[PDB]
Amino acid sequence: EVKLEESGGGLVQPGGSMKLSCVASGITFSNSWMSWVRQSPEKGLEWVAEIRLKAQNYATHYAASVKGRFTISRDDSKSSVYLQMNNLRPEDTGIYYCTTPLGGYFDMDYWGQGTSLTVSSASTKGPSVFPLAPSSKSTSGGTAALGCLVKDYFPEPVTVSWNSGALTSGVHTFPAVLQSSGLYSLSSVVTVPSSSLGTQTYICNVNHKPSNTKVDKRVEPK
Amino acid sequence: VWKDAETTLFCASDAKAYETEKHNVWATHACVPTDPNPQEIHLENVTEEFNMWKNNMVEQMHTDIISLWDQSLKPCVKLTPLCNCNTSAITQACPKVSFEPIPIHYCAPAGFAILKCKDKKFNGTGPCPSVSTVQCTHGIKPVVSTQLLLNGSLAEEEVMIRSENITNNAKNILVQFNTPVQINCTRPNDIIGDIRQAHCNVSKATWNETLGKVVKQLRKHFGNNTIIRFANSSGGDLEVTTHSFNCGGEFFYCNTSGLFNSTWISNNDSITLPCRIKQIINMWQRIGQAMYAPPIQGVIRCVSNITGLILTRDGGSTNSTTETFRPGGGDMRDNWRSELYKYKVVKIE
Amino acid sequence: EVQLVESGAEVKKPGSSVKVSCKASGDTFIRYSFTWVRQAPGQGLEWMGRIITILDVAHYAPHLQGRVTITADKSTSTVYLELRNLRSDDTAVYFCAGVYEGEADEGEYDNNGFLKHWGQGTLVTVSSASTKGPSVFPLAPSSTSGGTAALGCLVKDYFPEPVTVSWNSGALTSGVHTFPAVLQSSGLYSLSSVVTVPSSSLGTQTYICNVNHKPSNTKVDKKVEPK
Amino acid sequence: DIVLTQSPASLAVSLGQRATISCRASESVDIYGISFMNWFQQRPGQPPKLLIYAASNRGSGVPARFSGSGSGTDFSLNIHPMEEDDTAMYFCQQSKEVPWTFGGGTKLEIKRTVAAPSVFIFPPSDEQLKSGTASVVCLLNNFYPREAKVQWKVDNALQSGNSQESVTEQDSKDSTYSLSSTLTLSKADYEKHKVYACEVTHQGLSSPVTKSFNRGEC
Amino acid sequence: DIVMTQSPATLSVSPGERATLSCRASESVSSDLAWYQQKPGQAPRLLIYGASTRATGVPARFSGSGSGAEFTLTISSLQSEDFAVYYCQQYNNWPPRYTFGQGTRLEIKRTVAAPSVFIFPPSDEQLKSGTASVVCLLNNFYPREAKVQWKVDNALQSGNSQESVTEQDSKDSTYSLSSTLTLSKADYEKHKVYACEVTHQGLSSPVTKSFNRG
Ligand SMILES: *[C@@H]1O[C@H](CO)[C@@H](O[C@@H]2O[C@H](CO)[C@@H](O[C@@H]3O[C@H](CO[C@H]4O[C@H](CO)[C@@H](O)[C@H](O)[C@@H]4O)[C@@H](O)[C@H](O[C@H]4O[C@H](CO)[C@@H](O)[C@H](O)[C@@H]4O)[C@@H]3O)[C@H](O)[C@H]2NC(C)=O)[C@H](O)[C@H]1NC(C)=O
Ligand SMILES: *[C@@H]1O[C@H](CO)[C@@H](O[C@@H]2O[C@H](CO)[C@@H](O[C@@H]3O[C@H](CO)[C@@H](O)[C@H](O)[C@@H]3O)[C@H](O)[C@H]2NC(C)=O)[C@H](O)[C@H]1NC(C)=O
Ligand SMILES: *[C@@H]1O[C@H](CO)[C@@H](O[C@@H]2O[C@H](CO)[C@@H](O)[C@H](O)[C@H]2NC(C)=O)[C@H](O)[C@H]1NC(C)=O
Ligand SMILES: *[C@@H]1O[C@H](CO)[C@@H](O[C@@H]2O[C@H](CO)[C@@H](O)[C@H](O)[C@H]2NC(C)=O)[C@H](O)[C@H]1NC(C)=O
Ligand SMILES: *[C@@H]1O[C@H](CO)[C@@H](O[C@@H]2O[C@H](CO)[C@@H](O)[C@H](O)[C@H]2NC(C)=O)[C@H](O)[C@H]1NC(C)=O
Ligand SMILES: *[C@@H]1O[C@H](CO)[C@@H](O)[C@H](O)[C@H]1NC(C)=O
Ligand SMILES: *[C@@H]1O[C@H](CO)[C@@H](O)[C@H](O)[C@H]1NC(C)=O
Ligand SMILES: *[C@@H]1O[C@H](CO)[C@@H](O)[C@H](O)[C@H]1NC(C)=O
Ligand SMILES: *[C@@H]1O[C@H](CO)[C@@H](O)[C@H](O)[C@H]1NC(C)=O
Ligand SMILES: *[C@@H]1O[C@H](CO)[C@@H](O)[C@H](O)[C@H]1NC(C)=O
Ligand SMILES: *[C@@H]1O[C@H](CO)[C@@H](O)[C@H](O)[C@H]1NC(C)=O
Ligand SMILES: *[C@@H]1O[C@H](CO)[C@@H](O)[C@H](O)[C@H]1NC(C)=O
Repeated sequence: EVKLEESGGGLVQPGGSMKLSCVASGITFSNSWMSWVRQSPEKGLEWVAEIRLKAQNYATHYAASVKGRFTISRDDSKSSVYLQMNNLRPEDTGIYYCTTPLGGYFDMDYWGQGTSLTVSSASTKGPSVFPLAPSSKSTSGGTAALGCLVKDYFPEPVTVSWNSGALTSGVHTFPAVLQSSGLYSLSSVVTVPSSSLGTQTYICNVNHKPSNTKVDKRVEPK
Repeated sequence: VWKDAETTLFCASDAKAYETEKHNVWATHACVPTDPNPQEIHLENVTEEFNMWKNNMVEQMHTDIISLWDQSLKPCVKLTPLCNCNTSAITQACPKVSFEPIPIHYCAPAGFAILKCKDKKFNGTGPCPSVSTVQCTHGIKPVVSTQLLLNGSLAEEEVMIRSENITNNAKNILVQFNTPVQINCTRPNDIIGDIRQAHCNVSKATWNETLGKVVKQLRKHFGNNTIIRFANSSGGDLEVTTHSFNCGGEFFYCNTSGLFNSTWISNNDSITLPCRIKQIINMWQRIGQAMYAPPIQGVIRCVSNITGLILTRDGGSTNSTTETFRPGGGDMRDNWRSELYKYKVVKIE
Repeated sequence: EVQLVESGAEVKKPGSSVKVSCKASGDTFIRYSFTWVRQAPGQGLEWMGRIITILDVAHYAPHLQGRVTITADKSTSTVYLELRNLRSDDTAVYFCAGVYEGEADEGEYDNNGFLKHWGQGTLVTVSSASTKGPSVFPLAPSSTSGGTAALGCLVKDYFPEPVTVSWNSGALTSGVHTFPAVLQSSGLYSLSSVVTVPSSSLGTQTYICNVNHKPSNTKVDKKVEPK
Repeated sequence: DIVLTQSPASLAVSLGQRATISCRASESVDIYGISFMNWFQQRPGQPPKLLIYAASNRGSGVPARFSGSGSGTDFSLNIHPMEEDDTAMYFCQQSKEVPWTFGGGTKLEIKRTVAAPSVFIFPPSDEQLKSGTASVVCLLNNFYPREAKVQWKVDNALQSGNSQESVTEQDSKDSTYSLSSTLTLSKADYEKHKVYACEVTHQGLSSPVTKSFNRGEC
Repeated sequence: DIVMTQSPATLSVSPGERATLSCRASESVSSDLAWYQQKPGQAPRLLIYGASTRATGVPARFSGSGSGAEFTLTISSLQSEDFAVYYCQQYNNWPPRYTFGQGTRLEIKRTVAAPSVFIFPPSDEQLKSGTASVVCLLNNFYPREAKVQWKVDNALQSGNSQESVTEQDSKDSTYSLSSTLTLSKADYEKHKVYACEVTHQGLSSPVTKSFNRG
């Protein structure tokens, strides 16, 4: 099976530097053109850089918005492609994907899940996670709701899972909102059978890659 | 134990002393008979390094074939330049002689051996774990031809793509086929038609399949993209801009625009290539021009199989999206390297 | 086909050299080979040499190898013959000739040895003699028995050839015989022109011979009268 | 560069009907009779997924309701009949020459029948309370259309300025939305009042629904 | 050196009849053999090449045959314009050393015709110039073969005369001939009777024409 895996994102101040990495498995990497493409917080797609093969003298090309600031490279022996980013600017914020081939002739391509990059100068902070406890005054026939409040973190994004990924049906994890404090907050909720509330354990798993922190919070009736 | 070194090799051949054909006479008065008991001793636990593009056997065979063509073919007029620029002119009788290349083995003298790599996927340069030692290479027909390679050896399993440096668009590339493609060149006899007009017929189905295999191996080597059009040679003499070879002493120059139209972005007539018989030729020995005699009477027939070819890359794939190759040739050292790629001379220590 | 036009007549002293030219028009110059052939007066054709125009390679007859040069100017479509160390026996008419060889520019070359197209010829006279006009003397009719009388003009001691003779400014041609010139031991030429006319016409009809020798720009009219 | 003008930016189609997304290129993307244009689907939080390659070729495993057409400078992606799990971002990408360029994107959504929200209210946790702030959460689950009025009242006082709303993406399976409204108060302000109430007005409700609690009442 | 020999030297054929000219080579020349026609005062004209291939513009009545070292030119019916000199040419060797035959003169065969003989004494102007030319004219005779002798006072002269002969006449197929005797004025005035004697097939006996000086 073919997989691309990006890593290396995080928070950097304008003018600072970061290096992204992408490792390929299950593919003959030396015979693949590799590109980096980023997606704005606005959710539009912008191609960033491409690197070709040894026979094309590893020719590299960069979008004008990044020319002279970013450098793409590859290590065929380690099936990896890299993006060194210098003199970063606010407009470099986004989710960065590695992909192949993405050009001309086609029938199948491959993309990683992406790595997130944020610009700015604001200091980091992991979220506070509070339970949204199922309520005697807040259910319906069967079906009750519970959740986790993920408050006061910076920057985006956080991911939330339930029961280490075993609980996916009925889960809604809302987009974050920026508070007047400059920190983000969101809730993740799930509906479950209310007859299960005394039987089934529910734990939300909140990951915040920018702070390299993980919090698990068990959500019980109050 | 051995060392990488070169020496003055000699040649063996099954040439007939009674044959008036010039290759036979040359291999008789310049080479010994073939090895009556040839042997190939495999080497256990021996990984040897080979490099076809830096082999002295290629230059030795090139000089031997230059001597053969100088002692054999008798043109009517010879012209050798030097560039004030002025040349010379040599004049002599030009009779029609029989011409047909014969297999020629190259043997090493005492204290030297010939290491041969047995890797079916040996791409030309690098290591080889399946090595054997011999004294004489197998019979190689010195078919002097441009663009196409005739009467050569075939690849074992997959189509082989070799080049001194595929990264450099200046260095040529050679493609050795795994399956041969038949080609029947004919100059018919009564007064109808031009005296120099001839045609080579080739089945388009087998050529189509082999060209698909060749572009697929190109992809496997690098790219997988759009092998565009496949055009003809861009400028140059008539020897490089068209398939130039020799049949029965007549110099055939054939138009190869019919087999060069590969609009492949991803993926019962026959192909008839026209040919002209040129007497005023530019010799491949860089020694100027030579004018020969008119062709003989009757039909002129040559049925061979293409076993490989030579191309040149136009480095446009770096900044664009397509990949351009053009027919090459000229330097017959590449023609000798297409058969002397797996052999190398070693000094016994 | 090609039209070959040669340069004009030459007069040379022994030991000199001469260079004659031949313009080829009407076809692809480099697709033809060209040959020079000479013919001494009263003798036959003699092959001198041939240039392979496309290759710029000339071959020469063994007897003169060393003192003959054949060249071609591809930019003016002109062929040249040079003959050095001229001898009296080199006096001849020199013909330029050529033949189509095939698509020479495409390496086709028949190497034809025959000669399809021919120039008009160039007289080359090699002699120690200097140019001089002829003396013209009358050959007066006598008492030429019968009903026909003979008269003429002796055109003597001129050099070089040719001389032209007419009668009555071209009005009299019937019965005219203008003999080929002979070379005298002095190195000057001589010929006679005669005409037979009715004997009853002497005394009433005047007969004047017109002799023109272009090399020395001489023109003489000589009345030939009975007695 | 080859600029791609994708239209419309936002598209709503009824289930069972055709969704048509356009993409105009600033110059031809054809080479030798092949149009090197692609279409991708992207679901929230996921990478782009190739739907159409070379203008008209369905990707392996792409459902038959997806098709592509066009040539030269004018292309369209057609989904018919559109299904509910087709709500997503869609993009047009030219693969003719570098620099590789993308359309501005189309958000494909869907009109469905009215669905009333389920309403839940959550008091602040004791853990959060000790920190010094109180967040009260009102949840509207699985409703359609997106328009809804969520009004906070604290001892009958209509709140304004101290709440924030967030809305989910249209659900891929039931085509509904969910929405959270979060009221943020200081601990002291939260302790000043007794009754916290969320009133929800929505086309699917014949009478706006209030969920409420008395502070501290389990 | 390949030597080409043509035969006969002169061929006399009556108009409208067949003519056969032979060309021999000193060694084999295969089929590299050409035939040319040349009329007085004109350039040669290619007739045949490759031993048997007619050049463009050559009537079908011309045909070549032969190979090796022996070749034949046949003209099936001689027209007025076919009477000329014919040459064969070898171009077989390489390096090229091409050679020509010495020619065959093809003339018109007509009935015998005796010459009309006229004698001209020197003119007074030339005698004043210091030399004496005596001219004997043989007019409109056939065949070309003719003997002219000068006698000065019965003494047979040798080494002091020159002959010239015209081309065959295009109207009556006859020839004409001049013989010019040149001596100094002193020798001219040293003798009395000057006579030219003509021998020809058309004359039963030699014809003598003479004059007495003064
Ligand atoms: C790659 O290898 C192939 C071999 O498959 C070569 O192809 C052959 O080419 C040669 C010459 O180029 C051909 O030979 C010609 O063969 C004719 C066969 O004719 C008859 O004679 C045999 C004799 O036993 C009879 O059995 C048969 O029934 C026929 O009666 C010969 O006649 C030819 O001789 C002609 O040319 C010579 C040239 O000097 C003349 O002197 C002769 O008089 C005559 O005109 C000639 O020998 C052969 O037929 C081709 N096929 C095969 C299967 O061998 C390719 O040439 C080679 N590649 C290159 C680049 O050379
Ligand atoms: C080899 O074969 C090819 C094709 O089999 C030969 O090419 C042909 O080349 C001629 C060039 O004169 C082309 O002719 C054209 O003239 C028109 C005039 O209007 C012009 O508009 C065209 O663009 C073109 O130049 C002809 O189309 C082309 N193809 C064919 C089938 O005839 C080629 O000449 C041969 N020789 C070599 C050395 O390649
Ligand atoms: C195009 O690139 C692919 C890179 O994966 C080449 O791929 C593989 O092809 C070999 C052929 O023997 C298979 O054994 C592998 O399993 C393939 N790998 C994958 C990941 O698909 C391919 O050879 C290249 N050239 C083409 C397709 O012409
Ligand atoms: C054939 O295979 C060999 C593998 O040995 C290729 O050689 C390598 O050459 C490149 C030059 O760009 C080096 O970067 C690699 O390190 C070499 N490989 C090893 C294992 O040393 C060679 O390019 C291939 N192609 C040809 C035509 O020889
Ligand atoms: C073209 O291909 C033929 C294929 O038969 C070659 O003939 C040889 O054919 C015999 C058939 O019994 C095989 O055993 C040999 O292995 C073939 N030799 C080779 C080198 O392929 C023929 O030699 C080939 N070359 C030509 C005709 O020039
Ligand atoms: C050859 O190498 C193999 C391992 O690759 C080893 O097991 C074996 O003993 C070796 N044999 C000799 C003769 O060196
Ligand atoms: C091949 O050519 C490229 C470009 O000309 C050059 O950068 C590279 O070093 C070359 N490699 C070899 C092994 O010659
Ligand atoms: C001649 O060409 C045809 C056409 O491909 C081929 O089938 C045949 O084998 C060739 N040789 C002979 C001797 O016919
Ligand atoms: C090659 O094909 C042409 C076209 O049909 C045909 O005339 C010719 O005879 C063929 N020659 C051979 C050797 O097959
Ligand atoms: C070449 O072969 C491929 C695969 O069999 C086929 O699709 C194509 O139509 C062929 N083309 C020709 C010209 O034979
Ligand atoms: C290809 O052949 C054509 C003849 O049609 C010639 O004009 C051209 O120079 C050749 N080379 C190319 C197009 O690179
Ligand atoms: C590609 O662009 C580079 C500039 O980065 C230039 O140096 C090179 O010559 C170009 N190559 C081609 C084939 O256009």
